Amino acid sequence: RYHESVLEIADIFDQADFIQTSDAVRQLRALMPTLSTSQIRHAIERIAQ
Amino acid sequence: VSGLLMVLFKVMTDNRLVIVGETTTPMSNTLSTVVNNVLRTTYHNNVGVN
Amino acid sequence: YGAAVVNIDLNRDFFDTATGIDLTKGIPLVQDLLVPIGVTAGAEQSAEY
Amino acid sequence: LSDDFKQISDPKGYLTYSVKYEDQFTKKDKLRASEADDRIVGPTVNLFK
Amino acid sequence: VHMTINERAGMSKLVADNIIASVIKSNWVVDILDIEYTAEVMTPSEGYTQHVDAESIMTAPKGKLFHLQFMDGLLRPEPSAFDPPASGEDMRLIYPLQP
Repeated sequence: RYHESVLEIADIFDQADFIQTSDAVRQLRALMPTLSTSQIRHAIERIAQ
Repeated sequence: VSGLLMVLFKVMTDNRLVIVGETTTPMSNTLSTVVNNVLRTTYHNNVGVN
Repeated sequence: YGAAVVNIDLNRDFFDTATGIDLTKGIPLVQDLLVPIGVTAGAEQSAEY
Repeated sequence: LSDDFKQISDPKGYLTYSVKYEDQFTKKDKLRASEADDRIVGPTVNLFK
Repeated sequence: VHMTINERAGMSKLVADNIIASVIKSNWVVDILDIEYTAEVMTPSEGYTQHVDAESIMTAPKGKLFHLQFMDGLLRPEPSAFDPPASGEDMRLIYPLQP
């Protein structure tokens, strides 16, 4: 009996200075397949390209 | 007996040292969940049988 | 008059092929970013989304 | 100082499966699923066809 | 039966064909969840340019992106009163699970 859900850091910290993103990045990451480090390097080299 | 001797000899002199060969690192979504549970990131392109 | 449907798409003119994006379907799609290593990525792979 | 070892990439074992097929029930034609899985489970599937 | 197929990956051609035959003859509903697709919404005058046989939906590799088309037939005008009757029946197999 529980409810898993994203909780943005901003709802915890009152200091806006150290909070750049939100739940959206987590959701977008959830869309990504788990990547081996070489796949990460490949992504970065591709974006660089 | 001679054959067992030669087998044993060929093992006693197996000085092979494995280097990683060609190795696929498949996208996770492309695999059936039963294979994904078994696979640990990369695997050799020459998978054997099991 | 006669407009059967009016959709809201990402602007293909802005998210150009120069960004690597293709938008001919419903969704953005970028080839060769998230890929398998050691094999060519399959065509029309979902990860492209 | 020594040629102690023989570097090799895709080691072969001392044992291996050997399979006799009953030709009446076997199809000689190769089986396959999706390329992604066939690259892995493939040689197994064909052996124990 | 309301059958759910979370993953087609091991399925034989025989079984898939049998499942489709059950969909047609025994009136099964089969939700295939493994499928991912883009979905063009066609308008009646442009028809369905692309086609997907049941086999290909049942055997396409996991992780490939299907491109289904769906008619918005709301802009189909009424038939003439004197158009000949259709003795037959247009049928449909594929439907979305989500809007």
